[PDB]
Amino acid sequence: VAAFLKNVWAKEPVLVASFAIAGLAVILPTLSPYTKYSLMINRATPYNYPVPLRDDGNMPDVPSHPQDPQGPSLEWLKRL
Amino acid sequence: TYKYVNLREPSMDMKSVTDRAAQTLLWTELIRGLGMTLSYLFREPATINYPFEKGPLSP
Ligand SMILES: CCCCCCCCCCCCCCCCCC(=O)OC[C@H](COP(=O)(O)OCCN)OC(=O)CCCCCCCCCCCCCCCCC
Repeated sequence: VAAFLKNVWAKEPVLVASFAIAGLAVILPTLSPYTKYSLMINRATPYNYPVPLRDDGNMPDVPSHPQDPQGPSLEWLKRL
Repeated sequence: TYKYVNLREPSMDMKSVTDRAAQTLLWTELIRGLGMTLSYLFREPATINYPFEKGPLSP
């Protein structure tokens, strides 16, 4: 069938450059592990205002002073 | 006698047909001349500057 794929590329080498890019953009988002970083960054941007919850007993974490040890690590990006 | 023009056949082998598919789709021709043979403007113009200068004749 490869003789076909070289005998449409002697006549219409145009749309073939579209298909060649048509796929290869569909396939790859399920591959490279850089993705799913993309979903973590985009969730953490505080559009809104954080509202402090009520602490009686627990209070699992997150003390009054924010810079004290509180919660997750978002600074894996700052070094990135 | 004779001659025959525009009588030729494409070669039809994958060493060639890239060379004709590196042409349609990458524009490797059509920039050959008018990317170039046009410029090629760097030659001195040819003008007889008229009210003063004038051109040749014969007796
Ligand atoms: C994995 C990543 C992806 C990998 C992809 C690999 C590369 C794919 C990308 C290629 C796509 C490039 C652009 C698309 C192709 C060019 C457009 C095209 O297909 O032209 C086809 C045209 C059809 O001609 P034809 O089929 O031969 O029919 C006539 C027969 N008498 O045949 C022609 O030649 C038409 C030529 C153009 C027509 C107008 C030209 C007029 C002059 C303008 C040229 C100036 C443009 C230069 C660009 C300037 C940029 C600053």
